[PDB]
Amino acid sequence: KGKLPPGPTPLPFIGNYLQLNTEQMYNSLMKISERYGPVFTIHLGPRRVVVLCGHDAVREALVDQAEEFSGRGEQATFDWVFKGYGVVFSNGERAKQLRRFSIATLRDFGVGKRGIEERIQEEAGFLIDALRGTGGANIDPTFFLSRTVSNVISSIVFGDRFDYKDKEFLSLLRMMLGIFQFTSTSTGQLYEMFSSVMKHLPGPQQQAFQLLQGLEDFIAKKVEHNQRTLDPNSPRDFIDSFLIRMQEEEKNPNTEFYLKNLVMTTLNLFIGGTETVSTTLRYGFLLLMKHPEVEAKVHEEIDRVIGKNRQPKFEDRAKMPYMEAVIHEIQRFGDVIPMSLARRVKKDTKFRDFFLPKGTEVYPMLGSVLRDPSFFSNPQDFNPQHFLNEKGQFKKSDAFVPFSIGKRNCFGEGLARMELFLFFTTVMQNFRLKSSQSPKDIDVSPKHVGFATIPRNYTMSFLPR
Ligand code: HEM
Ligand SMILES: NCc1ccc(-c2cccnc2)o1
Repeated sequence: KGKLPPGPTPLPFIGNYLQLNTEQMYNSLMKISERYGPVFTIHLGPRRVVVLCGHDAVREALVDQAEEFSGRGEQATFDWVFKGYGVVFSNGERAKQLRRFSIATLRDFGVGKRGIEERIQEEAGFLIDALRGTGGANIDPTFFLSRTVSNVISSIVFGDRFDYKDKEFLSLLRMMLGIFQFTSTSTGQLYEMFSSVMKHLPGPQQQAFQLLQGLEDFIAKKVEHNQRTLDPNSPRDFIDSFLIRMQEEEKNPNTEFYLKNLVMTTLNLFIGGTETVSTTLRYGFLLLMKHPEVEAKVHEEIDRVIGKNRQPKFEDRAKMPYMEAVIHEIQRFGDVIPMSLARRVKKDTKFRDFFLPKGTEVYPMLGSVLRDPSFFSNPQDFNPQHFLNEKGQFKKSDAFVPFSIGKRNCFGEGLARMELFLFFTTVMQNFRLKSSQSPKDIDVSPKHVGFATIPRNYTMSFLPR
């Protein structure tokens, strides 16, 4: 046809705003999908976006035409501070350069090796101590979990972990939680459409920018310190490595290795490597309390395979199919980044029967793939069986795409999975979960859903076993 995917007729500037509920972007788009198809065009304010719903559409584009869909789209709130710099929100040469270096440097500091595994085990140990410190009292787990998670990636980029009593550390975690919630509210999704006006208007978006600026200032501060103490022969962390590469590229006019890309890339890892996993853990514990039978089987498998003495190690996952199914189901049900991070066609593209002009933005609806009724029998329920065969053995699914897929997929996936398995397992090994209310009354529906899926606030107690 040579034409863009079908979709509701947009109005000047506001686009399809009148046919969308900013507080429920996902449901609005899915409803529109019922009449236009799994592949349609939507106008988020002036942003023309091609929406991909369901496993087939998403995989066909991001994997089968991986290079064509390898461009990075926008996320207005984050672009406020990033401005196209850094590894995540960058495109072309800058993205290729920063991503290759980041993956390599991450591996140099233990990611994927025994080095980081030991780091996660030790930090898991610190979480256990902290949980024991609550004396079984009812608590908000939120920051107990984010502190532990953040310390893993923090060890890599800053060279050392934060003290759990570090007030400034708590401030930063609050900033990350704040930005994740904002981008998932009605105002945050409205911002994605009308940032051209809103970035200049009073409102919640301004407070959001301040949280981001607070994070950037902290990073800039850390970089400055490392600069005034850098050992070119012995890098201490991710920042040092980049600083070294920068020195080596000082004679290259068009190098991508300069201060701003260092600050933004480090900020990317600090935020991206913290809040995502933290959120998953938080939702996970809530779901396990909502389903005692699942916790029971988890404990059964842990006691048998690992016991009550030694610390869980990453290799234990191979001998624990149920736990593997449980973590997968948590990520599937959790649907933490419901619409992924926007992609964009790098050149004129022919997708299925449509035409996508170069630069077109793309919304891979990851949540629609994680609940694709063709891949999971009861997508709306939380059931580990979704990842298990009759034999109780772990069964993979092509529809398991919480980290997205393709050329700009999450390269933090390996670390994330090691953290999820080690933290979930070490916690369940040591504690029994006690909810504030009867299971049947626990609400596992999300508090907010926009850029991310945010679970409702809750308290709980960790009872030693
Ligand atoms: C449960 C945890 C996590 C989830 C659900 C998650 C999810 C995602 C998603 C959906 C994307 C976009 C993929 C795409 O464009 O196709 C992504 C990007 C990215 N993630 Fe994660 N992530 C997680 C953890 C991590 C961790 C631990 C790190 C940091 C070490 C990290 C770093 C990144 C980076 C740097 C990108 C941008 C990649 C690029 O543009 O080339 N993520 N993540
Ligand atoms: N790891 C995926 C993910 C979710 C949100 C973000 C993020 C947000 C702000 C800056 N850099 C990365 O990254």
